[PDB]
Amino acid sequence: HVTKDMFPGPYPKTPEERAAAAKKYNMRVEDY
Amino acid sequence: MNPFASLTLTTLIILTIPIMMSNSNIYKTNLYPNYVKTTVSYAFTLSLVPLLMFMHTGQEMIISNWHWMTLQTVELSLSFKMDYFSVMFIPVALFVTWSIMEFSMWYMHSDPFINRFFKYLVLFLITMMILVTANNLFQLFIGWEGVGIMSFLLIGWWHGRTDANTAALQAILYNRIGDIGFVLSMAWFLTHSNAWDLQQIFMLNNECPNMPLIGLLLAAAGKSAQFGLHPWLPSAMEGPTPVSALLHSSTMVVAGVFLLIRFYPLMETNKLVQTMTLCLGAITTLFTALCAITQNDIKKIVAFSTSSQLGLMMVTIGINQPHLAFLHICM
Amino acid sequence: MMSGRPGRVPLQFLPNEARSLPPPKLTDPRLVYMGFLGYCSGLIDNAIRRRPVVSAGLHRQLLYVTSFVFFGYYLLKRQDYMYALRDHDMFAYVKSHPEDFPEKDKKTYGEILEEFHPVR
Amino acid sequence: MLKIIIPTTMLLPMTWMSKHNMIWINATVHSLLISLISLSLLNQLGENSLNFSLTFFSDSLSAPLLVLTTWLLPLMLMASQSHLSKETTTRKKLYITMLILLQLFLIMTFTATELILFYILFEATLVPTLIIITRWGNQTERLNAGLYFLFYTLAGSLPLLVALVYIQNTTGSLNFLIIHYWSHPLSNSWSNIFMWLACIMAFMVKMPLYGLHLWLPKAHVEAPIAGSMVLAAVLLKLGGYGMMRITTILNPLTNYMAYPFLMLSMWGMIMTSSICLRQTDLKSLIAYSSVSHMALVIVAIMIQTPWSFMGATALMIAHGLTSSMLFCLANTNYERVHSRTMILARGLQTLLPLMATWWLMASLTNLALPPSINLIGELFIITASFSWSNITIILMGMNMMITALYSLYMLITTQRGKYTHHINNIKASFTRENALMALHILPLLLLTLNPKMILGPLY
Amino acid sequence: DRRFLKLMRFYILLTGIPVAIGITLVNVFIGEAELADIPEGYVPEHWEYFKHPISRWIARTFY
Amino acid sequence: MNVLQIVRDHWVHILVPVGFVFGCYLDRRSDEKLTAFRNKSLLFKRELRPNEEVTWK
Amino acid sequence: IRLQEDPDPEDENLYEKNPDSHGYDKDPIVDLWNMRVVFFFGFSIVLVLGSTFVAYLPDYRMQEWARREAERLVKYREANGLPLMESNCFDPNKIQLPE
Amino acid sequence: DSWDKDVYPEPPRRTPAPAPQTSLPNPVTYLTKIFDLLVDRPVTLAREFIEQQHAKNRYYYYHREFRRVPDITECEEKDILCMFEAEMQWRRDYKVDQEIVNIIQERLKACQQREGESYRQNCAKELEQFTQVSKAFQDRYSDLGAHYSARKCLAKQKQRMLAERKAAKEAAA
Amino acid sequence: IRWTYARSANIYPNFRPTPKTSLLGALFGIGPLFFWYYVFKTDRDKKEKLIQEGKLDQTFNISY
Repeated sequence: HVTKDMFPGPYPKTPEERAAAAKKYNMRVEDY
Repeated sequence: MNPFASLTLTTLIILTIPIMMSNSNIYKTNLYPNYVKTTVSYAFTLSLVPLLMFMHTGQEMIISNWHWMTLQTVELSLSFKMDYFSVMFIPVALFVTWSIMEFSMWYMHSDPFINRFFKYLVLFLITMMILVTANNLFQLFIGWEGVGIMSFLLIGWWHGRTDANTAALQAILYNRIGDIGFVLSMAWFLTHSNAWDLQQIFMLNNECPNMPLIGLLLAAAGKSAQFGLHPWLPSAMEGPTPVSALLHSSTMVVAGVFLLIRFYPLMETNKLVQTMTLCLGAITTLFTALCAITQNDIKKIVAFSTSSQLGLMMVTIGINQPHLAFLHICM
Repeated sequence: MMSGRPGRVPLQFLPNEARSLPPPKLTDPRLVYMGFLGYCSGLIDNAIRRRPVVSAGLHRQLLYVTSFVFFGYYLLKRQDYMYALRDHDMFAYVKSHPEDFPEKDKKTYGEILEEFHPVR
Repeated sequence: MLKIIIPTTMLLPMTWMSKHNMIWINATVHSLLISLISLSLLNQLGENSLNFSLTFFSDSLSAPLLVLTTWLLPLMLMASQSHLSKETTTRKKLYITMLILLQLFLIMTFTATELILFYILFEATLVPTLIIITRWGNQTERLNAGLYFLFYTLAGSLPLLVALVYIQNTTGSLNFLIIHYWSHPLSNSWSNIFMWLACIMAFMVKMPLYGLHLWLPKAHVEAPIAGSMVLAAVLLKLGGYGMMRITTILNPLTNYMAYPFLMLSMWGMIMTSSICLRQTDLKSLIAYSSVSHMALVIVAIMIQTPWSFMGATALMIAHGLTSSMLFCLANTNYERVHSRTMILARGLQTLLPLMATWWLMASLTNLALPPSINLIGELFIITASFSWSNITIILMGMNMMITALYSLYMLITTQRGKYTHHINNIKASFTRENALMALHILPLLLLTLNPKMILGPLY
Repeated sequence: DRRFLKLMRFYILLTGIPVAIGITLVNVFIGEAELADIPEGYVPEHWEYFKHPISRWIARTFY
Repeated sequence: MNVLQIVRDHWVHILVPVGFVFGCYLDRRSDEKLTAFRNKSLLFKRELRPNEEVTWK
Repeated sequence: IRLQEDPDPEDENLYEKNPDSHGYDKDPIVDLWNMRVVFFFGFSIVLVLGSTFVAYLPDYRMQEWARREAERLVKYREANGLPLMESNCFDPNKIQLPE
Repeated sequence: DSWDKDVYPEPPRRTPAPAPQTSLPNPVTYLTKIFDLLVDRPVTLAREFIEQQHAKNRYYYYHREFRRVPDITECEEKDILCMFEAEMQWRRDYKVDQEIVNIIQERLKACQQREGESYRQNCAKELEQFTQVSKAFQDRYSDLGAHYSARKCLAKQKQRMLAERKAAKEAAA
Repeated sequence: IRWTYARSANIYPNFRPTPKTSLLGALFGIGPLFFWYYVFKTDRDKKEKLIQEGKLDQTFNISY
């Protein structure tokens, strides 16, 4: 239901994992 | 023996009977609010005889019926102080809550839990009577805290409303700040006078120092919503109008100034604490009266008026007029 | 300590001077715990062997019990004799060396000054 | 004590030899019967202790604790049998066996006349407790919780073992009575300072002392409900009871050795009460509140007054009952929504009215509302601390304020407000759950009528 | 909730009513002991140092 | 009815009661080896009643 | 499939098959008897009879005896001019001070 | 009554006889007549019945007599039996002392309530007696701690006596 | 679930000892402890000095 990839992770260093974090939290990347 | 003691006790015991009956069968029917209002009226009528005996000859007594425990050299017992303050305040409070219950039978008629509302009113009345008649500091604390929790439950009567719960917790918070001073005074009196009963406390404190009196003043400022711990009383208007009229305007909120009146022999002998309570009452009455003249909610205006009157009671305590303050409570 | 004790003949579980002590009682709590250990061994034997642990092989569980009690009785005798020997030697040594074990001069608390430490 | 110990031991053969469906019935019936028998230990003497044999004795400190343990066993059984309904017969019998073993170890721990026997029995309680937590806990975090609880306790306890055998070699006895009657003042030296630390640190970590408490949230949260019940109710009290026993050989070194611990607990009660204001896990909030009450018990034992010891005894009893009640109340909601998050299920008073009443009673007792025995203990400790130093009233008043705030905050968030819209599986409270709360709350209030039964031997 | 409350009240009263009735009957018809000086030469039984007949029965029966 | 099943099923109910009586009996025996000061304390010692031989058991 | 594992089953409602469920057991008869034994042995016996047993426990701490002794001592001390209590807990004749 | 008048004194009770200076009836007297009719007489009858039952089932209990044993000053160091008996005697004596102080505080409280507005002057004797008994109790049992004993109490007394003797010797000079 | 995990279990995996965290830990963990120790120790030393010279009156302090 909620996999390991859906949980909070470490601080995003590069903008691709920052966009992935925005996607994980149901936000726009420019808002995250 | 003397009917004064039996009648003063019986006035208190009759209050608790509808509480024990609050699980029998009448509590499930629509006769419960009238039943509890009737026992309150009967308790008022009974309490007049002790008042009349005091009026005639000044009959006063302390009753220590049940020994609870002894702590080495400290005996803790159920002791009731049936003095002028008790035997005068009991009929007044019983009359007022009689009127409030009759009012609630009309105002809260459509409340689906009106029986529980009336039961809560009786519980608050019982705790306030315990507060007022208590002859030692532990029993007084029982009355104090039971009054506080009854106020919490009646302010948040409509518990699906966020503001009501916030107001109830706010009342608890400010009164806990006051309870710090109450417990301070309890600890000091145990440590220095080896007693929580009023007789030995008055005996061993011909010159009462600052710390216990400042603790008592903190407790009083908490309960009577003095400046600094004032805001909870106008926010207590979240309760139903009978709750406001009974607890937070006429009976419950005068507990602090009543606490200070109960220790007036000690406050009499300390000018510094007297000045402190005098000034606190002055600022409370001025500030709260200033707030009221611009309020648009009628209940808020009357709550700020009640705070102003409590400040005036603090003022008359602070000028060494405790009996004047008691008279003003009753009026 | 006890290895080089005089008269201590080799490979002798109970020496003959042990027959002067009272033998342990049959309902001795330690002996009963020995029997309980045997009973637990029988239950665990049933469990490991995949038999009904309570009702399988009553002769085997019984033998576990009696052999455990049998060894425990002699173990108790040897233990008690060793402690009796220990006390025997201790009293003999205190007797032979009075200078090492003086008679302490007893005094009452009315003449002894103990320091009072307040709790406050 | 054999008329108590042997019936408890007989619970194991009875549990293992009973039908698969009579397990809970039999265990509950006969554990309640044993608890009835344990009440006769409350007949105590003013001066002496009840010295039955060479190996077991009872006084006014240990008798209420024994009654609390024997009472906790049946309530445990009622709390467990819901979440263990789908388990196998053998595994249910193993869980019951663990609970019985824990009760038997606790019973002998509180009556052991000798310090080393007390040590072994108090260490033995680890094994069934650890088994319960790690085998029957629900989350993957139960394993780390078990490791934390085990190794915190053992790092505390092993130096105590060394100190106890040293004391036996130098004094000649570890017998409690002999230790009291032959008490020597403890001089001021590094040797004695470290002997004091060794004698104290195991009970410190058990209570737990603030700063040594990080195992407790893990263990009390991850454990199954019965495990949390015992851990909060009786296992924390092992540190206080042992500290009360062993402080009779630590004077006057306790006068200044207690300053770091007094400071730690006086500030950490504030710290952990504040933590409760922000806990998002209900079980974690209930676990964190135990640290503050136990900090009060720590202060009371460290200041060494008759009033402080009376208050500490009463507070231990009252906290046991109240914390177990709160854990059970949280578990009833957990078994419905399968989550410990506190704001998940809101507005529960309009769905479970009598359970909301139970919640209000539990919150009021955690508030230390007078004349409850919670308040009696707290007030006695506060008065003793005020005598110790007047400035203690600032911190203790702050703590009771914050305690009120978080207790009523938990009540308001779980019971009040609007119910959650999508949670449509809040079934009516079972008779079993209501009876569990009633059997938690009724003896708590009855104790107010006879408070001397829990005021310890200094009453 | 109603069924639980009814059952709890029933099981409290099931022994409470007989207990209360028996305590009242004992108090009314037996009553408490009267203090007296120990008669010359007589050594009292240990339960004879307590006043309430129920307390005396407990002391005699269980201790 | 069905006495065999009842006594083969609920027989475990005797275990805790008889363990209680055995505990009481073992408590009784423990006092028998702690009588070195029976009727000998400076507080309680007294002469025995004419048919009395011990003061507690 | 990542492994062969059973799906998480749904929780069973004790009320669905037994509206009269007391919450103890899925079988109505043992559930009823579990409720009965719990209530009887807990409330009827341990609570009521236990509270009564504790209430009527013979004198605890010998408080009545202590009060009677104090009354006799107060009567004797006052009737003879003796102080009600001496500061010295022990007689200074059986104490030998060092110097 | 059961309590002895000497241990629990009370001044001779002095009530003014009724001196009506009015013609309006006194409501209190009629409310007391109704009390005596509906309340006092039935409970008084219910008490004669009950004390009549108790009179025909008369039985006794006794005060427990402890003889004196040597105290902790007579105990040889580490003589466990003598220390046990002395320590039990000391704890009993401590409880009796607590009850003595309780009696005196009872007297003080009763006087404060009884004397009304004149308590400050009229209760000097009880305040003095409380001062004396509380000082003696403080000297005996204060600062011993939770783990008190006859040994610690005796050590405190010896510290007090050494201080007293040294103070006397230095005052003599 | 993300909110409750971030507030409990994600914190130590993402904590680093930096000057800010170390300064704050020392100030808030150790600062109040020594502050209160100084306050209480000063108060109790003053009390004990008063007791030694008998300048503190305890006329009716028989309960402690």
